[PDB]
Amino acid sequence: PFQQFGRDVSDFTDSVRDPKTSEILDISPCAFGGVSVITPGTNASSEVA
Amino acid sequence: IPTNFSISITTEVMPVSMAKTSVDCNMYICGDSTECANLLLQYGSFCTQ
Repeated sequence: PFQQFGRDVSDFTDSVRDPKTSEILDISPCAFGGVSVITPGTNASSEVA
Repeated sequence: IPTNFSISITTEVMPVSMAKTSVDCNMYICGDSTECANLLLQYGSFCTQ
């Protein structure tokens, strides 16, 4: 009841009560990463995934 | 000269693989500041190498 926001083990904001009402949760981390390109070979074809 | 045998079974543990870690420097470096990327791109391929 006295805790508004809460961090994680990595010291990052994870969730916080809605400051207005409804006493609900909050954001979650978005999607990211390293996009890779798969090519069977330019000598054979030109496909890409 | 020995007269009797003793069949024994020993164990041996050897690692062959480790944790396949992948750290994205887009989120580690310049977490959420949009102006931080302008200075991060000034360095070069430190996020690629």
